[PDB]
Amino acid sequence: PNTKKQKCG
Amino acid sequence: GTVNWSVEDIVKGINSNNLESQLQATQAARKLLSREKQPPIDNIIRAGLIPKFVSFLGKTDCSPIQFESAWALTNIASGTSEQTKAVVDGGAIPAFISLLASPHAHISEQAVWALGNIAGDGSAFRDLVIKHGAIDPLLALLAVPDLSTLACGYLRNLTWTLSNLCRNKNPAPPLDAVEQILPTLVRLLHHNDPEVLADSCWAISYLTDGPNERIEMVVKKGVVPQLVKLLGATELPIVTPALRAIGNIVTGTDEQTQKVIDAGALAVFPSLLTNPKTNIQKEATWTMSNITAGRQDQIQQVVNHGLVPFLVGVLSKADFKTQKEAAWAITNYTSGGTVEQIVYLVHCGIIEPLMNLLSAKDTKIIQVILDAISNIFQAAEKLGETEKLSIMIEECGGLDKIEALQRHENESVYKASLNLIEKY
Repeated sequence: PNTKKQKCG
Repeated sequence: GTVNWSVEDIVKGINSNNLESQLQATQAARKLLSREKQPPIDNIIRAGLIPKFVSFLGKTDCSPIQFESAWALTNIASGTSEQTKAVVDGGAIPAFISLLASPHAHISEQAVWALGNIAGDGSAFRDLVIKHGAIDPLLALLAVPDLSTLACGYLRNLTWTLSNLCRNKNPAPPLDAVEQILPTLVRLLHHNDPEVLADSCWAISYLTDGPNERIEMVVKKGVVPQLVKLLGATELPIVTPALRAIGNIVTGTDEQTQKVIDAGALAVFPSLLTNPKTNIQKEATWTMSNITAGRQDQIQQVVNHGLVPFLVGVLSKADFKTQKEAAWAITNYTSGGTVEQIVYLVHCGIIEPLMNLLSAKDTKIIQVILDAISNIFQAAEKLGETEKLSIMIEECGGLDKIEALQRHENESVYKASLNLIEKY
């Protein structure tokens, strides 16, 4: 599971 | 328009003292930072923009610049720990927490996302987010009669960010924070969205990864039956965390392990122990090993659910990592089991696949196997039947392997190997 997420849209 | 601006131009617009020129440049920064191919996070930080972006979070009369700056800061904070720290050091935690109450749901959601990135850096930033008071307002966004009235994406982000507030160790989250979050978390775990269910299970998995008192906080909220249901899901992103959580709970007390058994978890292990995903098989066998370390009446329930043939199967053919957990599960079974339980193992075919693994390299598995063989022989004696087992071990070519084990670096192997050849 991802610790961090970039918002791309 | 706001596409492909230079950092130079972003800086000119943000420094212009015209709020509308600052907005266009912040948008242009947001689009640069939105790029999947190496976003220029470090260039933006070096240009000195974080403190301006943080001040823009507070411009209640210009909600579009609140949104754009929240999005740019979310994506700076999505980077390395140094990049997240730049965001924290600019004052962004209290400013994002104030935005949780924004009447604009897209802005509230962006603040949820940023606080998730910040808390996901590690336990110190997680705890700093908690100390600034983030839990009360996050939980208030979820205090609705029916979760289904919220937008799907908003619910998923809120769940994901709550899961990061449950995550990490050294230290584990503060106890009062966990108690405050759990009731809402248990509601999300009964929701119908697969991404919400998966992230809820990951959160429970984090909370049960610790001492038996952490497990108990969770178990006492009644989640084990829902975990067992989820353990049977079709979607592997749900099974994987459901299984981690169940596996964590059975590292606890015999009574906590019994809650898992009572809820029906053993009936799912025929599928789990044959699952085509190697990681599921492996985690399922590991969980079995902490159940066969339980009481004899718990071992008996393993037997009753028909799981001993499934462990034989894994020993016979599986990934080598899975086979080793199977060896552990068997050694624990032989160590705690009754004589009747132990002989049943031989009737199910355990010997031949055990021996064929003695030809492995990892010295540990040999020690685990040899401990099981010894425990089995000791059960044979109690029945007066050691010769019959000795023959078995011979007709499958076990002795051959056992003898050569005396020729092993870890003299413990050499010690046990020889001792068995002796008495039998």
